[PDB]
Amino acid sequence: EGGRSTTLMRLPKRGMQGQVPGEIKRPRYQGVNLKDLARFEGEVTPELLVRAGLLKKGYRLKILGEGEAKPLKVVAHAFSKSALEKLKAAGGEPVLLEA
Amino acid sequence: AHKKGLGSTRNGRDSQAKRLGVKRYEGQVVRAGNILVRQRGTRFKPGKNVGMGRDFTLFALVDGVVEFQDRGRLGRYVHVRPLA
Amino acid sequence: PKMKTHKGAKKRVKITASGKVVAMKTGKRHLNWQKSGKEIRQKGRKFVLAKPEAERIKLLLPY
Amino acid sequence: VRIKLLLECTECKRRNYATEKNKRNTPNKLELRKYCPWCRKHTVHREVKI
RNA sequence: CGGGGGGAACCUGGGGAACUGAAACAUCUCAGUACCCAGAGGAGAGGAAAGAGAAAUCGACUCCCUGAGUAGCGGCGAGCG
RNA sequence: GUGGUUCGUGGAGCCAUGGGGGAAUCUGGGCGGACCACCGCCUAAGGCUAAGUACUCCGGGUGACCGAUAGCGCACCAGUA
RNA sequence: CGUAGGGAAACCGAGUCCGAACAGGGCGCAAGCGGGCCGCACGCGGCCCGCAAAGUCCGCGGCCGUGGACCCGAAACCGGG
RNA sequence: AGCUGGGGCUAGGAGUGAAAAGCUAACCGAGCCCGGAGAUAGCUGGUUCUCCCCGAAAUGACUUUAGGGUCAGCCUCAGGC
RNA sequence: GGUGGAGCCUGGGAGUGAGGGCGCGAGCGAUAACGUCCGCGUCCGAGCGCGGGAACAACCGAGACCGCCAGCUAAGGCCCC
RNA sequence: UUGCCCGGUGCCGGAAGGUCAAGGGGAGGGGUGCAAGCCCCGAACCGAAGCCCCGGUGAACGGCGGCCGUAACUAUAACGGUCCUAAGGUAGCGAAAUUCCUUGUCGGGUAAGUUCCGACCUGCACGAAAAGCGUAACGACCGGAGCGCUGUCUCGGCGAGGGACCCGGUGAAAUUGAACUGGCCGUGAAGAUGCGGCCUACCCGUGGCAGGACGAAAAGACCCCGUGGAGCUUUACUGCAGC
RNA sequence: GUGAAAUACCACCCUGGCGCGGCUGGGGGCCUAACCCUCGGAUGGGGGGACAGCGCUUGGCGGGCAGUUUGACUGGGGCGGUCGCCUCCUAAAAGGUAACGGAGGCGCCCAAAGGUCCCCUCAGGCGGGACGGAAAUCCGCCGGAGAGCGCAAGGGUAGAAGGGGGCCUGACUGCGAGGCCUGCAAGCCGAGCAGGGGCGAAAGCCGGGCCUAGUGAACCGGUGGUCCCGUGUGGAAGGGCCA
Ligand SMILES: [Mg+2]
Ligand SMILES: [Mg+2]
Ligand SMILES: [Mg+2]
Ligand SMILES: [Mg+2]
Ligand SMILES: [Mg+2]
Ligand SMILES: [Mg+2]
Ligand SMILES: [Mg+2]
Ligand SMILES: [Mg+2]
Ligand SMILES: [Mg+2]
Ligand SMILES: [Mg+2]
Ligand SMILES: [Mg+2]
Ligand SMILES: [Mg+2]
Ligand SMILES: [Mg+2]
Ligand SMILES: [Mg+2]
Ligand SMILES: [Mg+2]
Ligand SMILES: [Mg+2]
Ligand SMILES: [Mg+2]
Ligand SMILES: [Mg+2]
Ligand SMILES: [Mg+2]
Ligand SMILES: [Mg+2]
Ligand SMILES: [Mg+2]
Ligand SMILES: [Mg+2]
Ligand SMILES: [Mg+2]
Ligand SMILES: [Mg+2]
Ligand SMILES: [Mg+2]
Ligand SMILES: [Mg+2]
Ligand SMILES: [Mg+2]
Ligand SMILES: [Mg+2]
Ligand SMILES: [Mg+2]
Ligand SMILES: [Mg+2]
Ligand SMILES: [Mg+2]
Ligand SMILES: [Mg+2]
Ligand SMILES: [Mg+2]
Ligand SMILES: [Mg+2]
Ligand SMILES: [Mg+2]
Ligand SMILES: [Mg+2]
Ligand SMILES: [Mg+2]
Ligand SMILES: [Mg+2]
Ligand SMILES: [Mg+2]
Ligand SMILES: [Mg+2]
Ligand SMILES: [Mg+2]
Ligand SMILES: [Mg+2]
Ligand SMILES: [Mg+2]
Ligand SMILES: [Mg+2]
Ligand SMILES: [Mg+2]
Ligand SMILES: [Mg+2]
Ligand SMILES: [Mg+2]
Ligand SMILES: [Mg+2]
Ligand SMILES: [Mg+2]
Ligand SMILES: [Mg+2]
Ligand SMILES: [Mg+2]
Ligand SMILES: [Mg+2]
Ligand SMILES: [Mg+2]
Ligand SMILES: [Mg+2]
Ligand SMILES: [Mg+2]
Ligand SMILES: [Mg+2]
Ligand SMILES: [Mg+2]
Ligand SMILES: [Mg+2]
Ligand SMILES: [Mg+2]
Ligand SMILES: [Mg+2]
Ligand SMILES: [Mg+2]
Ligand SMILES: [Mg+2]
Ligand SMILES: [Mg+2]
Ligand SMILES: [Mg+2]
Ligand SMILES: [Mg+2]
Ligand SMILES: [Mg+2]
Ligand SMILES: [Mg+2]
Ligand SMILES: [Mg+2]
Ligand SMILES: [Mg+2]
Ligand SMILES: [Mg+2]
Ligand SMILES: [Mg+2]
Ligand SMILES: [Mg+2]
Ligand SMILES: [Mg+2]
Ligand SMILES: [Mg+2]
Ligand SMILES: [Mg+2]
Ligand SMILES: [Mg+2]
Ligand SMILES: [Mg+2]
Ligand SMILES: [Mg+2]
Ligand SMILES: [Mg+2]
Ligand SMILES: [Mg+2]
Ligand SMILES: [Mg+2]
Ligand SMILES: [Mg+2]
Ligand SMILES: [Mg+2]
Ligand SMILES: [Mg+2]
Ligand SMILES: [Mg+2]
Ligand SMILES: [Mg+2]
Ligand SMILES: [Mg+2]
Ligand SMILES: [Mg+2]
Ligand SMILES: [Mg+2]
Ligand SMILES: [Mg+2]
Ligand SMILES: [Mg+2]
Ligand SMILES: [Mg+2]
Repeated sequence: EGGRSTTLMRLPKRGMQGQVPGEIKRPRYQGVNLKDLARFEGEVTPELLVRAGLLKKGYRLKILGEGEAKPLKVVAHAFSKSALEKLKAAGGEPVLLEA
Repeated sequence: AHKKGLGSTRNGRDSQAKRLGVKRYEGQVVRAGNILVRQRGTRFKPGKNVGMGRDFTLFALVDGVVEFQDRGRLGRYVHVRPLA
Repeated sequence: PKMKTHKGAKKRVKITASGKVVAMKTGKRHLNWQKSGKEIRQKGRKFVLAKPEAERIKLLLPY
Repeated sequence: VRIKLLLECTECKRRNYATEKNKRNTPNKLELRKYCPWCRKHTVHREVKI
């Protein structure tokens, strides 16, 4: 560029760039497909997932994604519809938590 | 130094080139939508399997081959016989 | 020192999974008064090329 | 355009819009017309200003 | 009884530019930088919550690493942070 | 009316304050980013306080630092002639 | 940093966004093995393998950004004397 | 309205000027020194050992652009087809 | 048909964005200019390396890896120089 | 002696009116509270200089162009008319430090005068205080003429002294790619000692001349370019002091 | 009778004015004691006086001063001209193609000049014709397009895009296979599906206009909706998204 208007002829879409106090302390959820979850057994839970090789401090746990659900209990903050289905083949659903 | 007053003009403005003309010649395979001809008036009438746009813009609507046809005082055409 | 994220970019482009750069079509901000629905309708994001290569270089750190 | 003036078309059954141009002087004043909505679709629309 | 001056940098306070950058330029930048002045000392400053801000939370201040080029600021420009 | 903070008037709070008006003493008063109601946090208008941190005129120890056009401006009677 | 992409967002999730729509369409995903060996189920498990699915870390090199940024050169601007 | 010695005062956007923008320590349309400072310089100049392979451009679009640039065209290297 | 320092795809590094002469097709000019502006081509540029043209970037010949006290040619020449 | 024009700008004066700040005032409306409330928005209207406006003012900034008609040839116009502006040069001067056409045209001076002096007035574009017109005296100011006298010149000559020249002594400089550095026609980036062809030409100095080495000196002061710089101006922009 | 309009009487009100009174503003006058100035030094005496001075805040004037801006092209530069878009030529029979080359247009417009259904066919030439130009409108032949199509030019066109009449609003919403053009982003053509409609018996046609000019990225804000976010919570303020 130099002189003429650069591809800045574009246009902020990103509706919402932020007020002045800043970002709003909101709870973030990180998905983790049961696919990976089927790497170990027992009773998988957050922390045990971060310490593993996924998630890590990224807040609330949300299992889902593809992969074949393994017959065992899985504790999460959320579960996807089709994930909850997959745990049909004998699994768990200790949702909610956070108390 | 001689630079006596220099006259002036005006009629020094033109229009943008529109790149009109036939975009696909007979024998060429074309998919539906391919805008064959792109004239201004009706230089080329729409033939079988052909569509005319706002600007007489001829466009094929059938996946097949192309081909023209002179009908004399009936005006030329350009139908896209289907790959049957 | 630590390169800086161009916020003017960070505000008009969402960088995709394959690496492509995406932004909203230009036109319908006020132009109008009477444009075909087709025109005013046909405005919902798009590609860019050789130029986004440049874009991506300004969005460094925020990957 | 000074005389034409561009106005919009409200759903009268509520809100909505479409917008076109008029021509106050030339055979005109107050625009009523059949337009298909989005918030239910199938009604009559009047002018307005914006 | 004390005070006065001197001291390379360092430190706090009181004042405080411009070239530059924005490929012109005035808001913006350079920068509370350079510099002037006063003061203090082996350091100076800061310091025990009329705090932080969302956590049934922490618990003086200073200093380092992260947080983060984030959140945000900006002729939403340069850039600042 | 301004300064400080990421905040350039912004929905502009918070901390300082030149001007004007001008309280109350915990049945008080400040804060949690306009404002209001809830729920909370904290006690302004008095002072002091080691350590961790900064610097290097000076002394020492090191160098994939220099080796007299280099290295400090000065290896020499140089801030001299 | 990497292992989820979408949305302006709430949010949903191998999907997601526009849409009334299982119409469409924009971003998205869908990764084994050339293959020696061998427990020696007439089964290839899976050890192994390139370095991937696929990334990271460190070294080296090219170019880019911020810095004086290849070296020498203004006319000038500003501060204190 | 003279000339002259000695002693004094006024200075940098300031002085002084029977006025030329004159004079202010041998170049004054803004003194000199040191500092910001390696100001900036889209301009000029210069850019240091050897061999081997390939090898351009001086066009287009836009440009407070026109001896400068961004994308494309043309060159080269790696990988793939 | 065509195995070529042909093509195509992805990526790293560019430089170049003052061109010039000749031929031909147009404009301008005054069918003047070693003029000017486009179009194709070609050379110079970067082949100021070699032969011819007396000399001479771009006209005719011809694309210089090195060596030879051998040979055939090109343009142009074959009276002396 | 210093005319005419106060429209516009400036300055002075001005209690009709137009517009205009903070502030005042709050019809009316809003956010939340269960409420008292606590926060805001906000129409009338009241709110200074200022500008506008009205009058004045020229030894305040300034302006004084033109166009028609008109007298016993012709010309001219004392006389009338006209206007976008406010009005259209009173005296005196005038081819002038001002005249483009221009060596204007007459006259003077000269054998001959683009200058000069005196006139005419078609003043491209004088004019009253950035003054008009004069003026004795004064001036290292600029013009034109005479007398005198001359080496200024016709048109040169000789003489002198100080250098220049030579010897002993002493001993620089700018400049300098290297040089074995000639003429003519050509040719070449258009002006070659260096290419071509030809011509001329033994080697090295010394006193002289200045045509060439696009001679030396100064990175052209003219010209253009740079989104370079400064000084200066204003009814350019934006601020500031001051009032 | 006059007039536009009628008067006794009765009211509801309007215009403007004068009084007395609340609300709010101006400007004088007198005082001394703050401040200021003065008296042979004064806890005092004179004079000015809540003005002036000085603090904060409003608006004004403001080259006295400060920082800057004053475009490019261009047969040098300046002066003049030009700068985006459309048509034709130059352009060498694809596309593209320059010059301060040649010649003209645009910065709109239309609710019917749009959609659909049904009818209709021109200009001129020659006759014959009341006012009738050499074209008003008629009648008769002859006439494939020279007429018409809002406006430049070109292309196109009556087997209608032209001329008339009826219902209508598709000048739709959600999309969009596949392409033209192209450095970038822009421009352009668009079948087809869905929702809900228009006209036609139906086949069908309708996502403005015979076509190519009638235009403007971003940023900053306004107005409707959205309910997406909303700083401990709820709501607000303020944003976002769609228009
Ligand atoms: Mg169509
Ligand atoms: Mg839409
Ligand atoms: Mg990060
Ligand atoms: Mg002491
Ligand atoms: Mg300090
Ligand atoms: Mg300080
Ligand atoms: Mg300080
Ligand atoms: Mg600055
Ligand atoms: Mg700048
Ligand atoms: Mg700062
Ligand atoms: Mg110590
Ligand atoms: Mg201490
Ligand atoms: Mg210590
Ligand atoms: Mg305490
Ligand atoms: Mg501030
Ligand atoms: Mg503030
Ligand atoms: Mg205060
Ligand atoms: Mg106060
Ligand atoms: Mg407080
Ligand atoms: Mg407070
Ligand atoms: Mg508070
Ligand atoms: Mg708080
Ligand atoms: Mg809060
Ligand atoms: Mg607290
Ligand atoms: Mg305390
Ligand atoms: Mg205390
Ligand atoms: Mg302390
Ligand atoms: Mg202390
Ligand atoms: Mg230390
Ligand atoms: Mg030394
Ligand atoms: Mg030595
Ligand atoms: Mg030393
Ligand atoms: Mg030295
Ligand atoms: Mg999809
Ligand atoms: Mg340098
Ligand atoms: Mg000074
Ligand atoms: Mg004296
Ligand atoms: Mg100065
Ligand atoms: Mg100074
Ligand atoms: Mg003075
Ligand atoms: Mg004097
Ligand atoms: Mg002076
Ligand atoms: Mg001097
Ligand atoms: Mg200066
Ligand atoms: Mg600096
Ligand atoms: Mg320098
Ligand atoms: Mg430099
Ligand atoms: Mg540059
Ligand atoms: Mg080669
Ligand atoms: Mg390039
Ligand atoms: Mg290869
Ligand atoms: Mg090649
Ligand atoms: Mg490449
Ligand atoms: Mg060029
Ligand atoms: Mg050229
Ligand atoms: Mg050129
Ligand atoms: Mg060429
Ligand atoms: Mg050329
Ligand atoms: Mg050529
Ligand atoms: Mg020619
Ligand atoms: Mg030429
Ligand atoms: Mg020629
Ligand atoms: Mg050219
Ligand atoms: Mg070549
Ligand atoms: Mg050659
Ligand atoms: Mg040569
Ligand atoms: Mg040759
Ligand atoms: Mg030869
Ligand atoms: Mg070869
Ligand atoms: Mg032979
Ligand atoms: Mg032969
Ligand atoms: Mg209320
Ligand atoms: Mg004199
Ligand atoms: Mg002699
Ligand atoms: Mg001698
Ligand atoms: Mg010659
Ligand atoms: Mg010779
Ligand atoms: Mg030789
Ligand atoms: Mg000699
Ligand atoms: Mg001589
Ligand atoms: Mg000479
Ligand atoms: Mg007294
Ligand atoms: Mg008294
Ligand atoms: Mg008194
Ligand atoms: Mg007062
Ligand atoms: Mg100035
Ligand atoms: Mg500056
Ligand atoms: Mg063509
Ligand atoms: Mg051709
Ligand atoms: Mg109709
Ligand atoms: Mg495109
Ligand atoms: Mg809240």
